Amino acid sequence: ALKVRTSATFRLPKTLKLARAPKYASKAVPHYNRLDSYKVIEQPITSETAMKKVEDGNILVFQVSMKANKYQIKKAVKELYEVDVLKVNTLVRPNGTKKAYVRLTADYDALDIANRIGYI
Amino acid sequence: YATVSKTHKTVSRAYGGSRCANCVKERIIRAFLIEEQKIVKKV
Amino acid sequence: NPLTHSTPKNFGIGQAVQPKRNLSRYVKWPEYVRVQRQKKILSIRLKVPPTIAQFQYTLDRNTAAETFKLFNKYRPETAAEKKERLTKEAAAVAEGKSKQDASPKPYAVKYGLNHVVALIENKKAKLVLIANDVDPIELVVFLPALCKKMGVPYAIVKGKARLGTLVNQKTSAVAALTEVRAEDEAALAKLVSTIDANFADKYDEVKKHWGGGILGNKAQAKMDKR
Amino acid sequence: GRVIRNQRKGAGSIFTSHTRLRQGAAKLRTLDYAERHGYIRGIVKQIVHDSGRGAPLAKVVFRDPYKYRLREEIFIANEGVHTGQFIYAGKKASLNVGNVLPLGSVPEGTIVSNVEEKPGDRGALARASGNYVIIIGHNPDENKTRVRLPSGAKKVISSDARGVIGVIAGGGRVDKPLLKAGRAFHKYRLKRNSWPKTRGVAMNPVDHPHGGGNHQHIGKASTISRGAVSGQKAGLIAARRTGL
RNA sequence: GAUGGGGAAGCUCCGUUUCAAAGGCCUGAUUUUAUGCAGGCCACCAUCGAAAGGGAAUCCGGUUAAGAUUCCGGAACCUGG
RNA sequence: GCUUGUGACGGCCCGUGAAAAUCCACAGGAAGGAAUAGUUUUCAUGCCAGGUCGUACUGAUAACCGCAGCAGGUCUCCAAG
RNA sequence: UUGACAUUGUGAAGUACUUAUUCAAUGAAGCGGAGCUGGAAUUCAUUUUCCACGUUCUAGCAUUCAAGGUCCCAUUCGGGGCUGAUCCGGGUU
Ligand SMILES: [Cl-]
Ligand SMILES: [Mg+2]
Ligand SMILES: [Mg+2]
Ligand SMILES: [Mg+2]
Ligand SMILES: [Mg+2]
Ligand SMILES: [Mg+2]
Ligand SMILES: [Mg+2]
Ligand SMILES: [Mg+2]
Ligand SMILES: [Mg+2]
Ligand SMILES: [Mg+2]
Repeated sequence: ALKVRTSATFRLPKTLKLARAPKYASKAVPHYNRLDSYKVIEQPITSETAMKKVEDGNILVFQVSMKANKYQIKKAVKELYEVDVLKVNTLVRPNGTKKAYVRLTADYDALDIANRIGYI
Repeated sequence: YATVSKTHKTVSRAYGGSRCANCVKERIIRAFLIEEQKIVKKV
Repeated sequence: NPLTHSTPKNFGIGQAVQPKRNLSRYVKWPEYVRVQRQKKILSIRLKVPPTIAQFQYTLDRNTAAETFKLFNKYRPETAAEKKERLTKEAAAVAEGKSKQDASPKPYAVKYGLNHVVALIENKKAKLVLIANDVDPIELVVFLPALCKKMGVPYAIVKGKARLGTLVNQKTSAVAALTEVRAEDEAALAKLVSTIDANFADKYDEVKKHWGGGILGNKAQAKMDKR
Repeated sequence: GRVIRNQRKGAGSIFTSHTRLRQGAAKLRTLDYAERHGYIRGIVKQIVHDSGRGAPLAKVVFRDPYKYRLREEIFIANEGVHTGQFIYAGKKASLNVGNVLPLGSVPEGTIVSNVEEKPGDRGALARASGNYVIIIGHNPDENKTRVRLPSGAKKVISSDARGVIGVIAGGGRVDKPLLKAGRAFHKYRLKRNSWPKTRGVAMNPVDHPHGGGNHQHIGKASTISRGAVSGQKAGLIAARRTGL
């Protein structure tokens, strides 16, 4: 006989699909981490306005890579300086660089970390 | 409506938050009377 | 018993929703399927000239089965079997100083359109099998006339794929026998007489009859009631 | 000269129809098994106004024969059709206002509207407000029906073509004068950009064949042959006669 | 404004659901491993188009030479998990 | 009283005065569930996270366009006696 | 716009067909033929024919391969045929 077709519409049948098994690698050498901790954090900002936040607001001011987001900045600060971060605010400066306001938790002081780095 | 409880969005009756009481009353009366008439039409 | 009830559904017009029925007749098939079935229809709606219409007659099941039994006894040698012959021949003539005749003469079915046509023109074929399924029909359309003029009995057999199976190919489209062993000579003679009564002896009248002209099912019913 | 006004309308840039507020195309149901064998009942849910159309529209909901759902249709309402009324469409429907029947199932003299030219095109004839079609005769052989059209022409149509019993609602609309230019402006605001119209004799020769001259006049016969080309067909095209 | 198609010597033109075999989330089946394999569901069939249309959710006080409904203090709310 | 929001109404049209994303309810009853034990994250409380780009200032008889620090031109909100 | 030739075939007589071509619709759903049932009907031996063959006081409701009937599994919580819902041709109309 013939197959019973309750629908008058014919549709493309589902066929097996195989995954790729290349004979050679696409590049054969993976690229290293494009944004590691030393690239996310470029250098601290040491203007007079930024120094007041360090003393008063318990906030460290950094210049960061334009490609880094808030997740990467928080992770980099913890690994580079062994501190805890409460929150991160970022902005793009008129000269084309990114500035991050990093506020530490109450268990840490921004003043003693700042002079441990070397800037004041 | 996705933040409030279900009691705010319904009434304890059939077709609670969809039809008013009078329309539900007409539905029940119409449903019963028509089905009774169908029986006598069959015989 | 007292919990189950009979609730028949009314499937009339305006009643309950219709159930799922077999709609294979109304299926919208892909384009390649529809063009495949309509070409079959078009080839029989139109008149068919006798040169092409002669291929509608094919050998019956019983005679075809007997034919393939004889042809299966003369299969060409396989690649694996050819390996044994060459290594035996090499160990025979190269070292034994033979005359390259340490192997018996082969008996096999002749195939190949160019090869078989040449055999017919030289009056060497004892029986020729012709496939009716060759889509470029011009390749085989002249063979019945060539066999008729050269006096070579021929048969239009069903299945080009079947002929390929006896020559270890996917498709052959023609096959022929030239030399047969003595023990099977009588068997071939029985087939030749039966085959000749169907194709060679009816060639004169078949060439004067047109095929085709068959109407569709609905047209046939309309033509009957008129 | 340059391209005249009636030639520019075919490009369809600013002369397209204004269709934002339209309720949808007004068509009959698709001719299916129920229509050609028996009948199917529908319910009128609401009667609504349609922008750019004088006649009102009726929304009728039917049950899907092959699936559990509801199908909505847009019909042109006839006089006397009301909300909540049951509508019967099919071969075996009764002769009542609002019912859809093929022309071969009604007697001579029946008044019908939204008549199909061919079976299955879903209504072509007698659609404007106040218009109707009169059945004048039948030809049982070769399945033909003679009808009378609103323009007075006699046409022969297949008896399987469907029609709606009654007359299109909204009649008498054109009997009230517009009375001012503002009312005409709002009328064509919902239809298309064809108003106002500048007379050709008021233009320059570059603009219109009637333009130019020290007096405002046409200068040649305004009756134009059917064989004239685009740019010439201004005036009275292939007029059999003129005057009152 | 692509695709499927059809035009044009061609740069390209038409058309937007079109004469197309146009697609994936609820699971069941499996404790070789990851998802192959069973019913049914749904056919809607790219994408672009609003800093005044539609739209999940924050307020007050204070603070700078120049920022804040964004920072500080206090007090809330929404979404996802 | 002024500005503004809103409610119930009334006049007018051969003009009857957008769409979609998104959210909820109902109809339906497929499944899943209790006795030494289970389901409810549409009741309350408690836990975590929420990226990316814009954000200064003028908005005009000097920060816009008119060759300019030009009596010209350029959309809008707040409105005391 | 008008004529000729090509596309361009098939049957008959002094217009007919289908298959090319052309128009339209449906997420190609019920087409064609026959067989059932009854109705009209007059039979001049029996059906020589035709029509019909689940739905019309009412702004309700209509979905889980359908309940039932029957036949299998190897009984467990369930499953699979046929009928329900007439056959035949795959020409979607
Ligand atoms: Cl003009
Ligand atoms: Mg920011
Ligand atoms: Mg002038
Ligand atoms: Mg001119
Ligand atoms: Mg002229
Ligand atoms: Mg384009
Ligand atoms: Mg967009
Ligand atoms: Mg400021
Ligand atoms: Mg500002
Ligand atoms: Mg300037």
